[PDB]
Amino acid sequence: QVQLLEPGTELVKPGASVKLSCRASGYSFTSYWMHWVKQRPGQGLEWIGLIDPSNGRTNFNDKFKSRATLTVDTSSSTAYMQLSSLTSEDSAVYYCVRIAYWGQGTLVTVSSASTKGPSVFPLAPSSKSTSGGTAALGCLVKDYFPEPVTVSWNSGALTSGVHTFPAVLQSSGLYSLSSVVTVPSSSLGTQTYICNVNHKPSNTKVDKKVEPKSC
Amino acid sequence: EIQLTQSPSSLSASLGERVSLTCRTSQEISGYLSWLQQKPDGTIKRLIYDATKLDSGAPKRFSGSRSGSDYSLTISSLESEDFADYYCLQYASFPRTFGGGTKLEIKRTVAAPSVFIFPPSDEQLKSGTASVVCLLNNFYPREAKVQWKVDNALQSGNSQESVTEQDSKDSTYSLSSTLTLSKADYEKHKVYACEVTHQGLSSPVTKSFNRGEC
Repeated sequence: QVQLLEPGTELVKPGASVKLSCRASGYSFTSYWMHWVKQRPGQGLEWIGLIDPSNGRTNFNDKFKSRATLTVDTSSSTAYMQLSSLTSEDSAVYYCVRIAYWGQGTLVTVSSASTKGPSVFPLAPSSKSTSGGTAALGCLVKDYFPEPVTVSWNSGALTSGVHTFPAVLQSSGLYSLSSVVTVPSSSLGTQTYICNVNHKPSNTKVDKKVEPKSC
Repeated sequence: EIQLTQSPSSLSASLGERVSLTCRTSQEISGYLSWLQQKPDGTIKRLIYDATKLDSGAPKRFSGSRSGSDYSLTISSLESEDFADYYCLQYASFPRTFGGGTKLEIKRTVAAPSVFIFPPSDEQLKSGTASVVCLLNNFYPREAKVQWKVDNALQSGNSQESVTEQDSKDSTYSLSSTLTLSKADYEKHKVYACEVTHQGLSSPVTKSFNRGEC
């Protein structure tokens, strides 16, 4: 019955502002306080404040009081959280919350970075790979923004032994990710391995054959 | 602000195991504490509220209880759906505050990582940068130390690591460490090594490759 609907994701530049919406349904909007909670990637939960939809009275956490505005549109059962003067520390999943129910959250990513397709580089089985009958090979998907990028191998024909790592934000503000697969070292001469990289946000599609090199 | 000290921050356990998480309050909160579960997929669900009342949507293997300033969440017998993050939340005072959380992971026997190292592709070198990848594969537990040495000189602040979630089938982790250097620096050096320490390794494992070779 209780539904708390939030937007998917948002990319904002430093110093800019973001106005998150939280649409509620399933109960009496004004009868409940709406909380906003922040969660930085792999971080804990932090309460930002609440607003009483009935009167508009808000109560804040001092850290956000000076930059956050909590408003409500009772006509549309929507609470809004505008956070101003964003910096990278504001990149996080922001949830709206009412007693017992949590929204799915909106991932806000603050970056001065521009859209860019990944450079895909082969992580080749050389000799320093092969763990006996097991070689590791993969693709380094570098310098793309924003996330995400999907990587598959041999057009989905290869699923076993695949590890696509969570992306990391380089100091350049661009992401980088690696996808690796462990395969029988003896299959390197009878089987071709191709990582299929698709960065839909910049529609860059790339097929890189990862070929063994042994000087 | 009312502090909530949640312990332990991390916990490894097996199916069928009994586990209790606890949150200690700095000041009296009179049972105004809830326990939240955040599934791997990010969704958050309240399990217990008012410290001891089981939320209708929550399984009976969960229960809350309080001893003075200690509030605990106990899972009678852990099931697969219980391996997640847990947070206690207090609503006695403002600002609302949360405990630091408890990440519950699957316990399995130690497994040394398979380590692989990858030289930069000549393809990448054409762009002025060099990434060297050290791959730690299918290991357990999660804790692993990876250090980069370039011509035996410990590298610092120029590498980044990434770890996958615990594997659904074998409960292992895989870790990737990437060392980034300018093409210039990369060419000013010969031996690139990645030294790994992990509980399943009785000794540090080093994988390396020479630039002035294969």
